[PDB]
Amino acid sequence: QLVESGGGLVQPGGSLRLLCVASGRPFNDYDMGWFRQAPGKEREFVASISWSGRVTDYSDSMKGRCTVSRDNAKGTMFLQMSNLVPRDTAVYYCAAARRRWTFKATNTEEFYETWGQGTQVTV
Amino acid sequence: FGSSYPVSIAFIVVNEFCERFSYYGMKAVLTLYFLYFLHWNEDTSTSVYHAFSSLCYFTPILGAAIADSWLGKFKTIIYLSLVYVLGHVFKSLGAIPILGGKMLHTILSLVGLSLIALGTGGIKPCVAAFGGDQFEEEHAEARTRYFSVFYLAINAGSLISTFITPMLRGDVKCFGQDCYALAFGVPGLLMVLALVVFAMGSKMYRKPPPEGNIVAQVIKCIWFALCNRFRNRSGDLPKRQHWLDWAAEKYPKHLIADVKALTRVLFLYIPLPMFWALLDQQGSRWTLQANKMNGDLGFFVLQPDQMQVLNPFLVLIFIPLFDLVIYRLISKCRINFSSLRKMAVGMILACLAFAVAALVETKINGMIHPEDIPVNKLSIAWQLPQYVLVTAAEVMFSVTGLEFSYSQAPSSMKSVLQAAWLLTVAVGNIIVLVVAQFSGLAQWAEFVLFSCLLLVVCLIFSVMAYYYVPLK
Ligand SMILES: Cc1onc(-c2ccccc2Cl)c1C(=O)N[C@@H]1C(=O)N2[C@@H]1SC(C)(C)[C@@H]2C(=O)O
Repeated sequence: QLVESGGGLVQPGGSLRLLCVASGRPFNDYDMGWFRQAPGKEREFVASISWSGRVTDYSDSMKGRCTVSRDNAKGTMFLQMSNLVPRDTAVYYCAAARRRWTFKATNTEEFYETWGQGTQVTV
Repeated sequence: FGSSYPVSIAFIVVNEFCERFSYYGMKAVLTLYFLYFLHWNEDTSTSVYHAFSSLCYFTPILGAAIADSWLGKFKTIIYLSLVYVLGHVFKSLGAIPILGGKMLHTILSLVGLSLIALGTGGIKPCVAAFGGDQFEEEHAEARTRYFSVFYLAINAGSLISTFITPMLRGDVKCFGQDCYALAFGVPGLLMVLALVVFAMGSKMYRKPPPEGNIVAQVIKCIWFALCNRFRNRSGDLPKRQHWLDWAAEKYPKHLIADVKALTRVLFLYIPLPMFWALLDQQGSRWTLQANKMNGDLGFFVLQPDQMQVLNPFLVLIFIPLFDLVIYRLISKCRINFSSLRKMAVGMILACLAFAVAALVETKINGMIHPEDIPVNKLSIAWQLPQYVLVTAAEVMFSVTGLEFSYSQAPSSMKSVLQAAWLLTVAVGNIIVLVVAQFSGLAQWAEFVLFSCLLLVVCLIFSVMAYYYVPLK
């Protein structure tokens, strides 16, 4: 609970490394996912990392190559965007969902219940 | 061809091979389908996978009840294979992303999985019993070889399934996305072919009819036997010399004897779930052990995951070696392996395998330096001796169990004792699930525990096998 984010401006073909720190219940109890909201656009799925980080998924775009990692010790989550472009200059959000049994897609907004504020990565 | 072996079992072993092929080709892609097509939680995907596996393990009770109590077998096999094919059709139909989405897919996949479990639980015992039925009761020596070939077909199907599955889900696009429809349709075609080849041999089989509602008769006989004793304020002969002899005012002797044999074999089998659970805790921890030991091997780099394939291959090598050489050498002398000494020796071999695994773990831990390399770093070898011992235990216990279940079952309930054998695996699997979460022990200390538990289980089975009264 109480997820955060950190990141900023990047070069046209550079890279970024975003943060997501949980400041509440243990980080091992939450499925986490990354979303983006470009200006005047709908929230889009970026990447998802399950509890224990065993299962990972990335959006179809996955502009360049993304990599989501998480250390449940200290509760920090990382996203490595590598080959960014003039596109994807959106506001990136961090979402957390408590472990449970459900049939809703892990790559959808309604699956996640704690959307922390987002960074403002631009290109 | 020559004699002593009917042509029919050709369309029994081939069917079993084709069925195991499809089953292992589908179960392999099941979890990836759940995670990366349906986009399910890890918890939900794992829970659904385990529930499907448990239902598959537990349905052969229903299959055998249907077969023996009614409809006979070769008619329960045919109809449950039709149900299996329908389940495969539904499952492959739910992986098509064109029609519906996220609701049709889930519903169709779950219904197909339910139908697949129903089919498997009812093709499992019935096929083995039906293949055993092709031999005259006097040909008790050809039946054992048939069962060895049946187990060989099972293991070969598993091996080819493992070697061929990654080709189907490798960079194939059904419709703009990863192609799961092919991954589920190839097993469906394999099951269709298995059903076709089994049905092709209809005119050659030896279809025996059912002996009445045997399950209902057995339940009622046991109920009457138990109910008679309750002489709370009376009683002069409730039941003497057995707990069934005075359930004789009804249920003629030909049924009391059958239920007697059934109960004897069930009491003998009581301990086997623990053996199955203990022996199943090797495909997960031995991978952890492998990850801590070198696997270059000089010639070919071996990943710790691939070592799992060494079990089916060693089973394939050992089955003919055991049946044709070792058992013949044993028979050369007066030594008599009575099909219950074989199982006890297999349990001892499994205990030795786990003890050797503990010793290998101890050797791994004792590492000291002279990218730095530990001098005392074991190669991926030294896992061979435990794979040899555990595989010989599986060949002795499993192949002997199928024959013992058939040879010791009354003709009226030949496929119910095969469900009893499969029921032990079903319960043992439940024990693994209930005990998997409880894991806080060292790898070496854990193996020394499983080896000790596997020893105590063998002493209990050996003592009860000593007092077992064989069917006659
Ligand atoms: C054990 C065992 O011994 N004979 C059989 C058997 C009996 C009749 C028909 C087919 C088979 Cl495979 C049998 C069995 O059905 N189950 C076997 C068993 O145990 N395993 C195989 S399948 C499996 C990989 C899901 C399971 C496991 O490792 O969890």
